[PDB]
Amino acid sequence: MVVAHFIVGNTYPYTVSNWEEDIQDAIAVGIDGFALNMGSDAWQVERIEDAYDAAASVSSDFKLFISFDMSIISADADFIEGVVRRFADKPNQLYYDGKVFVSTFAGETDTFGYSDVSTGWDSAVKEPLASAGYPIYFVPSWTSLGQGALEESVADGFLSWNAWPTTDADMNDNDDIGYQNLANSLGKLYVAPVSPWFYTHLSYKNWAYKSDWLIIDRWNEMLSVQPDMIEVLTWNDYGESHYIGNIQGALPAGSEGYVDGFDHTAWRYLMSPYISAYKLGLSEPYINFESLFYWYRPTPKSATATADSLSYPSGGDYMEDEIFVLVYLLQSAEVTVTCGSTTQTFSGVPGVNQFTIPMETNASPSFTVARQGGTLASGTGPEIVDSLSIYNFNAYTGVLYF
Repeated sequence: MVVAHFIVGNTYPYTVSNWEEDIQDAIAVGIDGFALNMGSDAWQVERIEDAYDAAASVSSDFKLFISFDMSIISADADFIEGVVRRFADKPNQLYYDGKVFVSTFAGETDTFGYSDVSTGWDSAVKEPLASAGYPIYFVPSWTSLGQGALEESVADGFLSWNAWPTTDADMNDNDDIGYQNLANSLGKLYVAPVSPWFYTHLSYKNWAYKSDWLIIDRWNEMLSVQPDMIEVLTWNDYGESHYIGNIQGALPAGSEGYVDGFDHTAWRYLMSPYISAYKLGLSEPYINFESLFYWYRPTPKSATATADSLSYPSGGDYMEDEIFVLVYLLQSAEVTVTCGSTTQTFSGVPGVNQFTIPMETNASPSFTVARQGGTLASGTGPEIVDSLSIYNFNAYTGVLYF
């Protein structure tokens, strides 16, 4: 199964029709469900009610479950138990092994007054739910514990949050292999995270992670690791720039400058052959359609923001001043990428193709695919500029189907 992490905190304006659009968009690329990551605001429970009704209207197969964001919610066992029971009987609730699937972000230091985290989660949350007839399959994201997370007796599985390179290096999957190995020997579930990007630029968090080809490197790792389950980070965390859904709902204060106009449609559509291959157990993506995808940052990484109340983001120098072009082909084709005076024509071959050209500012990149001299696809991305009012290491993306 492949689900996407969903920020319920961004849904204050949502109606059911907003939920239906997200769920349709997720299904269209092969995503099976949403982890509904919720905070403490009472209106979030009402929006989650709408999420389950929307799921029922769209597809009986689409799965939903609660992720308690314990970085926001206090260790309130009554609240947690009550939310699990409120949605456990909905038709689209995800079950595993006959038990209610329940996840978290964090919570590894919450003991609910008990001597340790497993005694606390078990005595305050797990056993009360079991006694009421709702035993849960508890899959917290407790990455600060490392391999200790899977060793916690209260955990039935473990969702890692280690989705990004934290240095100048490419991503690697050593941790995923270790976690899946330990899940295998302990009889537990490992959920691996998959994220296309990272940029956050707010008064309380401000950094980038080396992204660039990350979405392809990570999906290649997933096809090799073959984790039990995958959670995509994220459908809609606008504040950290790894959203792959359509921008709707509410943007976190301070993020609008680097989110508005930065459509990430390409990042969800490009995942479909990798999701298919993951489900089929294949070592390479299952390519049965053709498409060009592109993405790039809006400025050179060295640009000095002209009116930013925040400082330059740590990690901004890690990325490359390049335009990224991904082409899925069933037959050979000629791919031309132009940005101002910078141009290159590439020989695309069947399968996955990865091309780059250097950024050039004050120009709008153009992309063409041709075959037997005839144009199959042509499009233009947003203009790259020398600087913006704020530091912006989010990416524009685009799709050209053909």
